[PDB]
Amino acid sequence: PGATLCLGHHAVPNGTLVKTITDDQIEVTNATELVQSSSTGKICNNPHRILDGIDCTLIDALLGDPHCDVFQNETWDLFVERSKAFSNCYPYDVPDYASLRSLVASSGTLEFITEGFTWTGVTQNGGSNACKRGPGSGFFSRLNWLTKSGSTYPVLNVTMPNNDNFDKLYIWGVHHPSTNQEQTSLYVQASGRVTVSTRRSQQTIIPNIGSRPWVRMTSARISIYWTIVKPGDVLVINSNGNLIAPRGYFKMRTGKSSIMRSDAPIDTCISECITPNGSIPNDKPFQNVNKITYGACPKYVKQNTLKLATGMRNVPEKQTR
Amino acid sequence: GLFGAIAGFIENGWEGMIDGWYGFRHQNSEGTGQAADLKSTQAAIDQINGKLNRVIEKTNEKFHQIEKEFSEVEGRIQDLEKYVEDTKIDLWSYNAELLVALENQHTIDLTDSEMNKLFEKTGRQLRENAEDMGNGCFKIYHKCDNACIESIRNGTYDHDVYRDEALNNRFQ
Ligand SMILES: *[C@@H]1O[C@H](CO)[C@@H](O[C@@H]2O[C@H](CO)[C@@H](O[C@@H]3O[C@H](CO)[C@@H](O)[C@H](O)[C@@H]3O)[C@H](O)[C@H]2NC(C)=O)[C@H](O)[C@H]1NC(C)=O
Ligand SMILES: *[C@@H]1O[C@H](CO)[C@@H](O[C@@H]2O[C@H](CO)[C@@H](O[C@@H]3O[C@H](CO)[C@@H](O)[C@H](O)[C@@H]3O)[C@H](O)[C@H]2NC(C)=O)[C@H](O)[C@H]1NC(C)=O
Ligand SMILES: CC(=O)N[C@H]1[C@H]([C@H](O)[C@H](O)CO)O[C@@](O[C@@H]2[C@@H](O)[C@H](O)O[C@H](CO)[C@@H]2O)(C(=O)O)C[C@@H]1O
Ligand SMILES: *[C@@H]1O[C@H](CO)[C@@H](O[C@@H]2O[C@H](CO)[C@@H](O)[C@H](O)[C@H]2NC(C)=O)[C@H](O)[C@H]1NC(C)=O
Ligand SMILES: *[C@@H]1O[C@H](CO)[C@@H](O)[C@H](O)[C@H]1NC(C)=O
Repeated sequence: PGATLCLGHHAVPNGTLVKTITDDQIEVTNATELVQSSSTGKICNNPHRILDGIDCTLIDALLGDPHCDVFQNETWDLFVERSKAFSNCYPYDVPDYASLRSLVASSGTLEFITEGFTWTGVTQNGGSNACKRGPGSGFFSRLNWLTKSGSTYPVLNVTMPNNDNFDKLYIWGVHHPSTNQEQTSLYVQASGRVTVSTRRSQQTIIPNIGSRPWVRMTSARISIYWTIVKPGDVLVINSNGNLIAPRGYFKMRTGKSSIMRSDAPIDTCISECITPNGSIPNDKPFQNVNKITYGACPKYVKQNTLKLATGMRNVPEKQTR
Repeated sequence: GLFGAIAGFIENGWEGMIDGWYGFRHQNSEGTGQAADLKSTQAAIDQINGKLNRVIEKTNEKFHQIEKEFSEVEGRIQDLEKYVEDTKIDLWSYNAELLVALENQHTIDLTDSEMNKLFEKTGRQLRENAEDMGNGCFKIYHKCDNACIESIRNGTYDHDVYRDEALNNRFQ
C-alpha cells in the first residue's frame, strides 16, 4: 500500500491570448498591455511650462499683433496653438514661415530688447486701420513703419553692432504697395529696396507693387524676414524705401522648448508626456495615441494593443461540457 | 514548450492551486492534499518580473522635432518629412511586434522549464524508492505518511530510510 506524488502547475478560469514566434494567439494565465491607447483629453499643466496661445499664433505674438500684446516677453516649454487663432493686424506673409515658427518655438522666449535705431529724415511709427490698437490706427508692436518726411525719403543707412555675448534675432519686413500712387506717395522713390546684412551674409528684397486679396481694409502687404547677428558681428540696414524696420531684437536661447497644435484644455495634473489629444501616461513603452508628442513618451506604433505574457501557458481541465 | 511538461506530459493545470504556480498533490493512507512549491514559483516570477522591468525601462525623451501634419500641399520637402516619419513608425512597430513574440515564446519556455526542473528534482530525491508514471506523478513504493510527504516537499527526505521497504515492493 504505497503512495502517489503528483507534480503540477496552476491554471486560471480567465486566461489571456498572446502572440508568440509559433502562434498568432495562444492562452496564458496573465498578460500586461504595452501600448498606451488612451488619454484623459487634457494637457497637464505640470511639470512643463505650457503657454496657451488662445487666439494667437506664435508668429502673431512675435510680431506684436495688438490682440497678442499679452504675450510680450513670454516664455514656454511648450507653446500651444489653437485652431481658433486669428490674425487682426496688417496682412502679411512670411517666406519660410515654417522655419521662423520653428526657430522661435525652439528658442522658447519672446524676450525683446529695444535698441536706439536712428532713422534720419523719415517719419516713424506708421499705422493702419487694418491694425487697430485702442480706437485709432496702429501696427505690430515690434515693427516700425517708416515713411517720407516732408517730400523726401533719403537713403537710410544704419548700423547696430552686437557687442553682447549672445545671438540677436532681428525681425524686419518690406511693404508691398497695391498701386504706383501709393508707392510714390509713401516712399517718394518709384521703386524701393531693402538690404539687410551682416559680415557673413546679406538679403536684398525688392518690393512688388500690385493688389493682393483685400484683407482687413487693404490690398497691400508686408513680407516678413529675419536675420541673426552673432557676437562680434554687426547688422547694417540700407534702404531707399519700403522698409518695415526692427525696433530691437529678440533674445535667442537653446533648450527643450517646442510648439504643438492642439485644442485640448489645460488642467491641473502632472504628466511628462504631452500629445495633441492630451497628456498620456508613460509607464508603457509604446503608444498608439498620436505620432506627435512632447516630453518623456512611449514610442508611437501602429498596433492598438500588444500583450506581454506575464504567466505560464493556461491549460484548463478538459470537461465533458 | 521546449521541455514538454506544461501542455505535454502534464495533462493540465490545477485551478484549485491559488497559493503558488507549481506544486504537489498526493494520495497516501491518511488521504489527499495539495501544497505549493515556493522555490519554483518564485524563480518563474523573478524571471518574469525581470523581463517586465527591462521592457518598461523608460528610454525616450524628445522635445522639438519635425512637423508631422500639414495644412498645405508643398511637394518635395513635405514628401520627405512624411516619409521619414512613416519609416520610423514602421520600424518601431516591427520592433514592438518582434519583441513581444520573442518575449512570449521565451516566457512560455521558461515556465515549462521550471515545471520540468521541479519534476526532475523530485525524481532525483526519491532515488530507487519511486517510479515515474509518465503523467507528472511518481508511484512511491512505501508507507509515506503526511510527515514523509512534507519531507519530500521541504527537501528533507532521506531515501535510505525507506529503500529496503521500497526495493522489495518494486521487485517481485
Ligand atoms: C494580471 O495582470 C494584470 C495586468 O494586465 C494585473 O492587473 C493590474 O494590477 C495592478 C496591481 O494590482 C493594478 O494597478 C493598481 O490599480 C489600483 C486601482 O485601479 C490602483 O489604486 C493602484 O495604485 C495600482 O496602480 C492595475 O489596475 C491592474 N490592471 C488593470 C488593467 O486594471 C493583475 O494584477 C495580474 N494578476 C495577477 C494574479 O497577478
Ligand atoms: C553706411 O553705414 C555704414 C556703417 O557705419 C558705413 O560703414 C563704415 O564705413 C567706414 C569707412 O567709410 C569704415 O571705417 C573703417 O574702419 C576700419 C576699422 O574697422 C578703419 O581702420 C578704417 O580706417 C576705416 O575708417 C567702417 O568700418 C564701416 N562700418 C562698418 C560697420 O562696416 C558706410 O560707410 C555707410 N555708407 C554710406 C554711403 O553712408
Ligand atoms: C503710414 C500710412 O501711410 N498709413 C496709412 C495707410 C497706408 O498708406 C496703406 O495701408 C498702405 O497700403 O492707409 C490708411 O488708409 C487707407 C486708405 O488709403 C484706403 O484707400 O482705404 C482704406 C480703407 O478701406 C485705408 O483706411 C489705413 O490703412 O488706415 C491710412 C493710414 O494713415
Ligand atoms: C488622437 O487624435 C488623432 C488626431 O486627431 C486621432 O486620429 C485621427 O482621427 C481623425 C478623425 O476621426 C481620423 O480621420 C484620422 O484617421 C486620424 N488623424 C490622423 C492625423 O492620424 C486619434 O483617434 C486620437 N486618438 C485618441 C486615442 O484620442
Ligand atoms: C522685456 O524685457 C526687457 C529686458 O528685461 C525689458 O527691457 C522690456 O521692457 C520688457 N518688456 C516687457 C513688456 O515686459
